[PDB]
Amino acid sequence: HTIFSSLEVNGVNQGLGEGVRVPTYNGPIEDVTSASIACNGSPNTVASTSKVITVQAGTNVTAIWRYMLSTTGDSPADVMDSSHKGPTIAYLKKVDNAATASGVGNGWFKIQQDGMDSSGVWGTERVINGKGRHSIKIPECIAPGQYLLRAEMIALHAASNYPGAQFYMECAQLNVVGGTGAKTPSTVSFPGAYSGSDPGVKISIYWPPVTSYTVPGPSVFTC
Ligand SMILES: *[C@@H]1O[C@H](CO)[C@@H](O[C@@H]2O[C@H](CO)[C@@H](O)[C@H](O)[C@H]2NC(C)=O)[C@H](O)[C@H]1NC(C)=O
Ligand SMILES: [Cu+2]
Repeated sequence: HTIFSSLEVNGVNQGLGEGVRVPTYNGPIEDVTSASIACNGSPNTVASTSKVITVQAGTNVTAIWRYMLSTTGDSPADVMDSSHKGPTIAYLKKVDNAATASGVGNGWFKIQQDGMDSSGVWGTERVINGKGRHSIKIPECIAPGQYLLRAEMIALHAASNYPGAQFYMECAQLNVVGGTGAKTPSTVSFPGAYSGSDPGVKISIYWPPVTSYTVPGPSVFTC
């Protein structure tokens, strides 16, 4: 249980729920076929926000994950339970109006992922033990304009069968300036990109112990 509840841009936190569509509750989505897998949703309640955050293409933004909306610390238990091992992932989607677009449907492309490294340490553990900071590079080569940023953590501790995997995601509202437009990504849909049979979704992480992990979704877009 965790919530991406604020974004840091050019080293400044943009505010709780400011430009990030936050749910009231910190529980996961489990149904990968639900429209809620795009930017969270039912049976949670997601707030709207009128703020659209300007970012420079080619810089990093940092998603800040916290246990609850009202959490004030940054220790491990203030981010997410240590049982919740899995990847961190981030996607962008070009939209005409980031304050109103729903996120559901086609247009997503993956820009960041951190699965399990050669030492057996998961992406979520780096966020839990790194003060909740999930750093994401906005590619320099995309078209300028309005985008949704979908940041995600997947917890796989209870994922031996499907349903089981726990998807935690929120969408931030961006205005990307300075992109060169040199490269057009191939895109996927949410729902659609993840399936309940994917090897990174239906997985027993302890028994037998996994040595490699395949992050779900498409390959990372690079310039
Ligand atoms: C910007 O975000 C990217 C991810 O989108 C970060 O790149 C990773 O950095 C770690 C080191 O901390 C490496 O182990 C990974 O190989 C990097 N991934 C990629 C795709 O390069 C990058 O560190 C971030 N930059 C800043 C300044 O925070
Ligand atoms: Cu949880």
